[PDB]
Amino acid sequence: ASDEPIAVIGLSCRLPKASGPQELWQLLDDGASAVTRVPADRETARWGGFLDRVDTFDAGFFGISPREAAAMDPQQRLVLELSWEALEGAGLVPATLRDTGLGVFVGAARDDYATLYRRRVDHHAMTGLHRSLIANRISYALGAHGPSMVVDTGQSSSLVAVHLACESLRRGESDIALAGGVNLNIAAESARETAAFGGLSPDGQCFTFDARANGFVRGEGGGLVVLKTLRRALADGDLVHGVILASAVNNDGPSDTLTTPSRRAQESLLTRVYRRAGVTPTEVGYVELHGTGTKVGDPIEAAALGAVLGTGRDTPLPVGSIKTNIGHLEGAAGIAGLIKALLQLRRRRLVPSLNFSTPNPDIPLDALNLRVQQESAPWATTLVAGVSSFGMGGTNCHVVVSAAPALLPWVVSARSPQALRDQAGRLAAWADSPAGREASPVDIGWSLATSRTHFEYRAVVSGSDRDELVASLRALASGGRLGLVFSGQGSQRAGMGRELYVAFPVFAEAFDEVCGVLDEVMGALPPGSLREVMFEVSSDLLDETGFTQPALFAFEVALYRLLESWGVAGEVVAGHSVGEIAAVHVAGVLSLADACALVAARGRLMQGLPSGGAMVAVEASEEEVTALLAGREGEVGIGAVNGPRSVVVSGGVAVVEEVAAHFAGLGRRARRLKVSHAFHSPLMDPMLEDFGRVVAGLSFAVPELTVVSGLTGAVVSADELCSVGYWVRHAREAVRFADAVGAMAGVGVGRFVEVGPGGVLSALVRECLSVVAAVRGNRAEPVALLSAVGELFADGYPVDWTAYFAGWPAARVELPTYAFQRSRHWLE
Amino acid sequence: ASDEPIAVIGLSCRLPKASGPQELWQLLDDGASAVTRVPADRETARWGGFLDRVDTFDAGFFGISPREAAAMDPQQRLVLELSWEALEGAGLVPATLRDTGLGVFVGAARDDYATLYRRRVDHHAMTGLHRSLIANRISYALGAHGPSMVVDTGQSSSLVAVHLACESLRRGESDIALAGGVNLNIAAESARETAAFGGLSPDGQCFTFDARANGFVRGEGGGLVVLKTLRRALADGDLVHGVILASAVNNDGPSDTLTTPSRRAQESLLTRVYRRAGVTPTEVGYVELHGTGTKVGDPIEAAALGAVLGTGRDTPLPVGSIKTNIGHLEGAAGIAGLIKALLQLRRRRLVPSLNFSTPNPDIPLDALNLRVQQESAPWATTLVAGVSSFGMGGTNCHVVVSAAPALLPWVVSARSPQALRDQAGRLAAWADSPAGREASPVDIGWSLATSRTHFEYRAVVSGSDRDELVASLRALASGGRLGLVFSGQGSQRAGMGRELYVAFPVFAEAFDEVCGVLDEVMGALPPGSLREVMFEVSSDLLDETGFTQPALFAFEVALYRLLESWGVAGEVVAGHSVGEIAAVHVAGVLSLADACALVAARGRLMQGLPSGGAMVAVEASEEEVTALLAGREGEVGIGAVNGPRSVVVSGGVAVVEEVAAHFAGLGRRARRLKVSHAFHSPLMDPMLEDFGRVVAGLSFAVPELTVVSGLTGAVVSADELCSVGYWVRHAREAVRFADAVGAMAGVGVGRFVEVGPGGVLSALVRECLSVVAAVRGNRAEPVALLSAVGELFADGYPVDWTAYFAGWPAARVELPTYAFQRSRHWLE
Repeated sequence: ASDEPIAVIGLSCRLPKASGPQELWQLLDDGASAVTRVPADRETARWGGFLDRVDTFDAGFFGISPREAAAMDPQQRLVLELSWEALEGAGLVPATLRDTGLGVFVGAARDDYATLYRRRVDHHAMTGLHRSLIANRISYALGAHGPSMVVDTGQSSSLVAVHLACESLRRGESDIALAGGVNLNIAAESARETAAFGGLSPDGQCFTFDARANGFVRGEGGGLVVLKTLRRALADGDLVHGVILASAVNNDGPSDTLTTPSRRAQESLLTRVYRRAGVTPTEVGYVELHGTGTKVGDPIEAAALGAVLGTGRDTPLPVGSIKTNIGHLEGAAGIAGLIKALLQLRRRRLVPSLNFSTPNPDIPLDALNLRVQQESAPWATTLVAGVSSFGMGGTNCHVVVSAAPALLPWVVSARSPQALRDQAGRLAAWADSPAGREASPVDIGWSLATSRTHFEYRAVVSGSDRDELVASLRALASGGRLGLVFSGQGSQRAGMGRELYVAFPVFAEAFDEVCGVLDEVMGALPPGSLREVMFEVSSDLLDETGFTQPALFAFEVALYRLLESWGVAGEVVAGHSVGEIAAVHVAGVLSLADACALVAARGRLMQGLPSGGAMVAVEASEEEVTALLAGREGEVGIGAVNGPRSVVVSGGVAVVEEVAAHFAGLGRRARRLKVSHAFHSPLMDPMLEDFGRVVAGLSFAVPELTVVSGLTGAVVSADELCSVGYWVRHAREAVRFADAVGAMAGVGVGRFVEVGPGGVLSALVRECLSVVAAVRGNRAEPVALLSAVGELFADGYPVDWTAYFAGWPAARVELPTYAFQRSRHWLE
Repeated sequence: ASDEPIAVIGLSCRLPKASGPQELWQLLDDGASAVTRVPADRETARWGGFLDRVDTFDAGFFGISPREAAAMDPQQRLVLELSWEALEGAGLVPATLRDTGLGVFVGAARDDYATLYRRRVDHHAMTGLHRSLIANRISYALGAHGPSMVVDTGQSSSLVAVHLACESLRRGESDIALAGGVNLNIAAESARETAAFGGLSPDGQCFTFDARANGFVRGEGGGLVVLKTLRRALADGDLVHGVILASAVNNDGPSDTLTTPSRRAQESLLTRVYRRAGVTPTEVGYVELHGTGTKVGDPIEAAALGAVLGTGRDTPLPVGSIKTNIGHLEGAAGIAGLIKALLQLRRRRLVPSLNFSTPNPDIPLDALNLRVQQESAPWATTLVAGVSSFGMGGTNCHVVVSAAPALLPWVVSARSPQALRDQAGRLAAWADSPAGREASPVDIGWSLATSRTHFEYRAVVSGSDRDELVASLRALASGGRLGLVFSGQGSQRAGMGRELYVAFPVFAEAFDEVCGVLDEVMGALPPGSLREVMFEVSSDLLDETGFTQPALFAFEVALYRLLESWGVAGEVVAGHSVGEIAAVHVAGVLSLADACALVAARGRLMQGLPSGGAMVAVEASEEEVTALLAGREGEVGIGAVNGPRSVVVSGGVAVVEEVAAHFAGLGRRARRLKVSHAFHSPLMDPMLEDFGRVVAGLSFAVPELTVVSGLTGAVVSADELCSVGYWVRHAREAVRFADAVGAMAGVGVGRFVEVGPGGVLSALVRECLSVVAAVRGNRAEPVALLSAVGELFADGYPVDWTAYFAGWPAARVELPTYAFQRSRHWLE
């Protein structure tokens, strides 16, 4: 190939009875005609290919007032919609193209709306009726800096637009390009001008190469193609719908009449563009004709293909013309013909050219070695197609296109609750649709995660198969700094992490590393596999603190590593009791070794204390509980200040029963806690000095995150945090959690996540004040976690869904485009 | 320079009070404003730059009916006129561009005429009101095959058109390009649309960079530039008006408003285009601004030039804006700005930007290092200029242009007598105009000869200086096969060829070669310099036949060589008597040597016969003169049958006097001839056998032309012509000239030229039947010859005027363009 071959990496279209590429394929393949009588709500030649309507547009989506929309050429409105759908089809998040060198090249040859406006003024009319802004408005909305132009070569406009885009890319003038065109038939005045010229079929059909050939039927619509160099496309890993090998445009020069096509100039166009691509008559599998069904122009076009691609070829060359389905879109005829060729190439199947029974007797199909495609066959030999588009004033263009070289979240977003619903519904319908079933739920989720703008109204549906996800969608259609609070003793439960281990590799890997180290530590000095204890439902070994502490630590670090791989990075950490060890380790204060030595030792040295220890949860202020226990310091103290009217009293089972009795006796909530010992009381004084010696043998570094102390109730700095005195005091004195929450809020935490099992700490954070428990109870752990990271994402946290799918080998696949909230905008 | 630098090899423009490049220079240099109130014959913002009119066009010139012209956008009409004037300005004969790859690229952003037509239908409206044909109609009229497109980028359209043309040329897509644009303000409806947007100055002036800046005043017009690669231009030897080093177009991307310009995107456009050209802030001598005189847009444009070309520069950068003279041409603003820059570059002088007194207080001219040109200075240091053009919808374009690296005939032609007059007058006025006086009469003639279509109504004016030629013009404003007949004895006159020898080198050179050989031949066997005898007025030596024959031969061959160098190539030749020797020699039958031996011998061998010989011209039929002389064969015969009632009787002076007496006695014309002897009579029998021996020693080849015999009266073939018998018989028997003329006509001669002095033979050709005597009498030989080759050219002979000027070192120079016969064409 002479010059950089160019990649079609996406496309959009509104055409008669074909609102998008999928519908277009349906129509062509079914051999269906979208030509109808003029709809009654249009004005009046009594036949045409019309859009279901041209009056509706989501002005708000594109930051346009209802008055500006009303003054705006529906062509300008449609090409905005097509621009957005072209980029989404290609998988490019349009915000990533802001301030880049994206080119916009549009064929537009008709200003009907300007005709209506002027046959009957505010500041809006200038921009709304000026043709230049069919391209310029796309460029302004995407903030693109590439060249932005409208080209008028009559009925060849939209393919010349593609050419200028290919050349722009080849020269490095633009790095990506939107190219195509638009033609909306909305004024009678333009219908009468083409009628009086004599060119319209009285039957309202393009009898392309058929002998009934007597003129064209009008059509309306628009198309765009997303263009990158083939090089840049492959490199960036883009879906390649086909590749433009060569484009050319010439003019008839000295035609018989100004408006007669010249066989000579067509041959010259064809000889050049194919030679430039290096494609012999035999390598071309199909040609998408101009084929308007005119008496003069059909034979001349047949002739020209017969001279250049007829001679030098065994089999006849299949030809056809989308004008037989949707009519002559004029300015946007060429991009119509190209988008068909592209669908044929991706599907690897041909489709009928309608209105063909008896060949034109001025077109020897046998001699010229052309047969008209009349059947929806498959396409034999890669595959290569030519597209022709000719303007009445002589300027001809041809393009040569080749074929290309456990629990899942689906994320959906929109600019509006009503859009989010419509968005959710459109994905559900498509997921169940055949075309949606040629894509895996894995590929779909990854594509939703990486290839779609995250608009300000967002939902995550979860599910294990297509049916569960679709059902979740149908149901849907009906910040600050991120703070982590690490769960302590009480938050533990039999099974802890089994469901997460089977589900997420990243949890499993880290849970192995943490258990491997702990099995060695506890194997040496036991209170030998921590994993078996944790994952077994038939075991109460966890309620014993020499297992409880290491278990909470193992679950919490594995969980934190899973959250971290999802881009849920804590900026501030705190922990209730043993919670603090996980918090401190993931803040990088202790190596895994030292962390495991520390938590195991703590667990064991406390385990080997006698019974006679108890704790009770009490609905009472710190001030009340100080008054009640003052003088009993040696037997009992405050174990935790968890809320402003929530403290845990800890010590002698005797004196703890008494305190439970008192507060119950005052008609207050008093819940006896299931613990082996009186944690954070004088009963811990025996193991302290032994604990001090273990922490003395550990290396404490400065943390990578802000740590808030459960001892201090405040941001704790490294000099204090990296001392032996701190950790012994931590083991002994009251967990000032409620104060820790205030200190976190004080420092700018706006979102709180409980890292650990259940929601004990999440409740206490609610009491003190966006709070989410990473793994709430009475549901599968994967469910309750995805649910939790789902709220974070909806609340506005930038969860990295891309990195949820590094596990699977997920591939980008095409999706439904944005569900525009269209409303009527028009003159009066 | 990065890519092929591009040569501006010509240009045209209609602008307010500037009907062409010369008038435009007048206006800018005089610091004059063409802004006026809306002319009364237009409709209604009450201010603008308007053309004297938009309603007049030479439809016939371009093969368009008055009804098609009436349906045609004046924009389509004006760009046709500009296309033709652009090519003529460049010196290209438009017929030479037929079937070539000439590109047409036009900025057009307004369809006013389509607005008028539709606010009030035949087949003509479609093509007449469709914008595409602003370009396509140029392509159809010139029969060009290059890409042909209209581009709409709003107020940057016409400069983007230039860009796309430069890129087209660089890629080899086109080999020459017409680029520019057009904007005609003819509907009130478009005036109201821009008015309501708020952008128009209430004073009707662009106060460009001045503090009165309050909006733009509208303008109308069009411009084109002729573009070749610099390589191809120099090679083909084309007038180079300037060279585009680099062009660029980008878009604002995310501007404040859709219609706010971005300083950023302007800087990026400027940094790129100059870097691509390699031109530092200091090498740019002048910048032609967009400079619309808007409050928002002036500072932003100033700013952008100050960042890229301000910093890195000693002297302030001169800026200006043609919008201060003619208003904002919008679509055609850019080609207006470029054509100014080009004139500044060729003239090597700057011109004022009008409407500047007090700098805008948002434009620090000192800081940005920009001064506004307010004076018509000269341009110091080659010279390099930038042009900016910005569209309201963001698409900006900039172009970097550098300065370039005795008797005469003036030929004039037109499609009409009335055009030929108008054409002749326009060249006269221009010849006397200062601009015409910077070109020599030599350069002018050569340019008229080589750089202008030869239309079907043609005149040649002759003269020795500018005054004589201009006078000839003012006076003007108030075929078949070509046959040559070579003069014989009688046609000779004292001075023969002196006037032609001094005038035309090609005559002189050949007359030397022929005289050199003859001086040797006659020097040996004299009857010694033939030139002295011929050129002397005080000599009757020529009336003696040993000089008469060689003299006629010398003059005739020199003359034939002069005619031949002018592309006046005989296809058929005949000669009266000695005439035949010249005819036969130039037909290549005899070498110069053998021809000179033959004619000298003939002259001498006849000279040495006695007196007693006479000839008389007689008004009588051959039949009458046969009856009168029958029986007197030995004393007298017919010397010539010259017409049907014109014979020459030859023999004894006695019997010749008798015959003169008889016919005079019958009241008939009888003119006694001045000859030494009775040529073509029995008195020649003595020298015959001696003549036969001379011709026997000569080499006769087959002729390169058809020869018709004065002996035979018929086409003579080589076997007869290349025999000794023929030439002796030729010396003896009657010159059957009248029959020779019939045989020439019979074989398809439609134009007859007497090669020799006077018009004796031309009269006899008139008698027998387009007849012209190459050198008629009683006038300077150069005059009577140029006069003669003038008629041939006017009658339709393809005289090679180019080859009249090989003598001088003539250079192509710019000329007035075609004097269009404009008439009113409009709707009702």
